[PDB]
Amino acid sequence: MSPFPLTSMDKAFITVLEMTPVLGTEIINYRDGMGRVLAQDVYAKDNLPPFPASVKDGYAVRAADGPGDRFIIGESQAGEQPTQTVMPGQVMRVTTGAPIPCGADAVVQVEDTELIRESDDGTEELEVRILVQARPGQDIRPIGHDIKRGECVLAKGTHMGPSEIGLLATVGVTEVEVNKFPVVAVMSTGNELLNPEDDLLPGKIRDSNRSTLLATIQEHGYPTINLGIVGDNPDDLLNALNEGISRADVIITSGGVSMGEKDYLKQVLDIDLHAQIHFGRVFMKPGLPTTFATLDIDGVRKIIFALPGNPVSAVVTCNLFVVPALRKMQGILDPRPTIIKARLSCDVKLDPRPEYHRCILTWHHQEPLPWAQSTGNQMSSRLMSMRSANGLLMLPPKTEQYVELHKGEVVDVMVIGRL
Amino acid sequence: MSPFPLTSMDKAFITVLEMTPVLGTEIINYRDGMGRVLAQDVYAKDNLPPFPASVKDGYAVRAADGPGDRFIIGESQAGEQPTQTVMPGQVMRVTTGAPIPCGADAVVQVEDTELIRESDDGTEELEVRILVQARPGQDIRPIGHDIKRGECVLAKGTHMGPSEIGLLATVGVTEVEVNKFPVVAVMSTGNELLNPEDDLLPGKIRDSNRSTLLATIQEHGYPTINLGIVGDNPDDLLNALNEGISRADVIITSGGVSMGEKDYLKQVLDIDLHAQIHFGRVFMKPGLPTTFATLDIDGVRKIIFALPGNPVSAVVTCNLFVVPALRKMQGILDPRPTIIKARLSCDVKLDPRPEYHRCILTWHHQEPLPWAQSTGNQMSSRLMSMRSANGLLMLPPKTEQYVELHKGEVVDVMVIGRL
Amino acid sequence: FSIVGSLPRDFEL
Amino acid sequence: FSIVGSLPRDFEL
Repeated sequence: MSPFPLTSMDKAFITVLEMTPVLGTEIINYRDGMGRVLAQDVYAKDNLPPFPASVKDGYAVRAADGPGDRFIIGESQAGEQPTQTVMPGQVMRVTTGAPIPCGADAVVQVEDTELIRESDDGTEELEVRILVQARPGQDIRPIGHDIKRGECVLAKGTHMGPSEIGLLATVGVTEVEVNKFPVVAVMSTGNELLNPEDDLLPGKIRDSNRSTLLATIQEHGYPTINLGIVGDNPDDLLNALNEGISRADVIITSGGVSMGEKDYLKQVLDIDLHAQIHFGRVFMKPGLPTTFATLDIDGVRKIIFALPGNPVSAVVTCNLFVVPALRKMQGILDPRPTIIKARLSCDVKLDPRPEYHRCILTWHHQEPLPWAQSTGNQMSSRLMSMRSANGLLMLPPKTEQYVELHKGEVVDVMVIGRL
Repeated sequence: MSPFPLTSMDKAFITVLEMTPVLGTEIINYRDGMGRVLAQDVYAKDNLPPFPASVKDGYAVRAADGPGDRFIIGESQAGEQPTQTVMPGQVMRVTTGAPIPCGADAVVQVEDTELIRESDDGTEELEVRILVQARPGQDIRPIGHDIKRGECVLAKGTHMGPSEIGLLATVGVTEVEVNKFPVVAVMSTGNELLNPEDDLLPGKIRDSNRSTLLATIQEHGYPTINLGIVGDNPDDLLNALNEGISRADVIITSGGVSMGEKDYLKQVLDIDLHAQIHFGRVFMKPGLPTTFATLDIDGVRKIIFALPGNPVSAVVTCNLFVVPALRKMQGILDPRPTIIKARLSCDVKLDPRPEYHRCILTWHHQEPLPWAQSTGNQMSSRLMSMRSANGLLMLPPKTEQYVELHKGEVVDVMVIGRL
Repeated sequence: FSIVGSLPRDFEL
Repeated sequence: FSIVGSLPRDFEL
């Protein structure tokens, strides 16, 4: 209250995470499971393979027969249970998917075989020399070999990608319990903002943050609501916020919250909404005037982020604070971002504060670390790349011995997009 | 023709890329630009900032007045062109977004100022001590400082993410020319396959590849078509393929194309479709029986991939060959995958062939290289992770001196998902 | 774990 | 550029 609390980066991060709830669950079709977190253990209802299956192209054979000269009684078809029993001195053609027939207990690949006789040839083999003494069970995948019936194939907490979805198809579990995704409402405040579709007017600029922020969170596959530009006054701020609270889990705003300004939005969170503002300023560059609040409303907790209006500050703070909170909301067990080591492409002058620059990570032939070419000082000095920024260069706060960093020095980088 | 051509991994990759066309263009709303490639240069139609803007909270001042005692004639409002001219001995309140008024040419931050007088106080300042001699132009962002009118802000070939979308909003370019995304049709062939929704029947298994493959390509944000399970016969293969050709750019099938089998599908591509099969087998593990064909139909080129039916082979080959082809199709200038250096978590026995294992990349505190824990030998030996595989461990072909690799040795890894 | 960057010196081990 | 993995020896430079 009054000039709000100044916090450290680390303390702010922990606060966002600790104050953010994990959302409840719902049942979805497995095809909609990308990026979802299982809220249940998934068990197999069948043994895979469900029948003993050949591991190779070759012949289902009796081991006891040994390397003799044999009669080919037929072929085991994929998708068809075999009807014939392999008797002494007989053999059945088999392909690598194929069910082992009732009389054989070994498979001899075709390479340890030679055609002796063919029914003239209208595409048919009648006799083969089996050149090998096979071991009982050889080249056969027994029932339950891959997955046993009742066994847990996916555990609670698994964050699912393509292969997990395919594992669910395999076991025939097509509906599945998972954590909900957060719905995120985005708005921009400022009397100087116009919609990107509008032409400029005196004293006005186009609003870019709303579209950048909506785009950033859509990339993680979370549903969004566009609440538009809200005038910078208590009446319109309150109404905008009330609509986001009723329609969303998270509200993000950006615009005029610095040392001067912070006023109307903090004033409505505090007085009208009775939200609990956890911090209003964070010791960092850029994004010092970042606010984090929570509203406990009807047993439910909504989270609110007031990001700065500066376009680079808004995108940085979204990636440092918002995305991690959303990752926890949708059930991810470790919602922290991946941070990797890279080399600076340039020299940089450290600031007293921890600083974050949008950058591009590039891996060059046979080098251990990628190079981080900083671009996130954008606007008046932009040397355009064909690539998007895929990381945040995390510059350390200046020390007494470390005033600047040199090209080639190993530094930390938050991965913020697909490499 | 007859047993088709055996190719190397590298040769196969180049062939896929070289034979794959770049798709044409279309105009989209900028909000739909995620992952798109600009097909035009984008130029600014306004100077940003469009007015000279304050860089700080403080006062618009006359430099020539120096550090005197001044009368505050008002405040410059964001979104409003100022009406008053700052005269000698006067000053206007200003916030960091705010337009510089017509008489000032310097901004003195509030920290180099002291309140002298306030109109009693109903929230109002009347006089300030300016404690500093400002330089003309100080703390002011001139017109065009960030972007100049007519200047190129985004070039042809730019692969767009959130910040680019926001840059388009900034310049008011809301419709934009970009390369189309490929539409990809997926089908599974095999007489032994059932839909994941079905319960098992004798000799049958559930089809998992279709859902894994559809999921993998949806993750890159490309539109898909599910063509379902097609029986393994020429009539039904032809009809399935004809439908994918009429509705899609790319057709992917998986199922029974090994040394035994390859038959019906290659036979229909060759004889009925007259597609040009570029390769039918590739010297690799897994996925040896991978086929790549192209169809030139009515001036248009369709591409066809016949992936193996083995579930791990299908997902590996999709990431090595399909995704890169789709990346080129949607206009990406360098469609090759990112390959990084990592350490093996285990010992591995090299194979004569180049081998690929799905793995999980993990960065540990303060270490240069991530560790690659191989999991992609899946099915009968799976020690479950909460994380999805996010890379392909690229094991070198066995040599005379290098028979096996040890835990901790630096190896290559294709990044296949978000870190 | 820290979301604040480390110095190249902290990379000594 | 290669989509085939390199030996840890090729990492010598």
